[PDB]
Amino acid sequence: EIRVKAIILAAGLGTRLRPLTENTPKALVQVNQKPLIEYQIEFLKEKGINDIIIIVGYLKEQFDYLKEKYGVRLVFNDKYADYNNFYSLYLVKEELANSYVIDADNYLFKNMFRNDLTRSTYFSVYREDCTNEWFLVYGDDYKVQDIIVDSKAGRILSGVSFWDAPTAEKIVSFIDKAYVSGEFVDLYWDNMVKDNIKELDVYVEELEGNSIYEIDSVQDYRKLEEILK
Repeated sequence: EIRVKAIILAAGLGTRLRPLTENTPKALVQVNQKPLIEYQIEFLKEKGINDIIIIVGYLKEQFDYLKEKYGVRLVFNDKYADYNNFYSLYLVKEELANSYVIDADNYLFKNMFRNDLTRSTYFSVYREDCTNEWFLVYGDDYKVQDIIVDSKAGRILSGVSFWDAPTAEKIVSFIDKAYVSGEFVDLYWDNMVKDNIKELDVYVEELEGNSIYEIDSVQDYRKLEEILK
């Protein structure tokens, strides 16, 4: 599917961002007076990636205006509160090939996106004092050998990744299998690269520390606002 596209995961409750997400979906929380997802969508379109699919769920009606504003497609995930985000990707599994997968609760300081990527890539920032993050194990060729959870510092899965057709095909088969084997409700879509890493060819694109800014709490949000001034 040589049509580079993008999938934005914005269906979750974003409970950890309280009070920001009490009446606003996290993808629409405003930083510098602009919904977070708009910064991402604009970066994408600036690069010609105009086939954008947004997975919505919690307070989905607030996303409607984006269809006429940017030409994005919205996909409703009614299990946004029941299942983990493996299901968000399941709903658009056939769109994975040559697609970016983006977390909607990150502020991108730099435009990372390109329409000429030829291999599956994890755009990773280095972090310390980590909590519940997943890390990338790799050598000189930047090829991911494993993805682990046992660390407080390192190159983490940061919320921006790209998947080529051959890789996406393998992942869809893993997705199909998990969905029909009664072992998926609590899984993250990432479990499918992590739990089958030995069968996939994925590479790491080392990002400068301030390329992606994670908003994991209202405190993170307040600090970013101060930075954006």
